[PDB]
Order: sequence, then C-alpha cells, then structure tokens
Amino acid sequence: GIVEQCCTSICSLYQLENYCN
Amino acid sequence: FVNQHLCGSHLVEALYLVCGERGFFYTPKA
Repeated sequence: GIVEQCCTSICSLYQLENYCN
Repeated sequence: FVNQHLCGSHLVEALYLVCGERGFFYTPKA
C-alpha cells in the first residue's frame, strides 16, 4: 500500500497521484 | 517535498498538497 511505497521506501509523485480521487 | 520517506502526518500533508481539490484517500492498513 501507500505506506509501503512512500513511508518505508522513497515516495514519488507518480505513486502519490494514484491516491487522489 | 515528494521524493523522500513520507510517513504519518507528513504523508497526509503531501497527499493534501498534490491532490488539491480532487481530494484523496488514506489507507495505511491495506
């Protein structure tokens, strides 16, 4: 999930936008 | 800003700034 992709590992804009509505 | 380890409130604020008026969903347990 988002914690695995952005917290435990380095986040990116590509991944963050996957969570916008 | 975006290219780093973002956890907790820090991650929540990043989503807020990036998504803007589209909003977003935060599911830490998934």
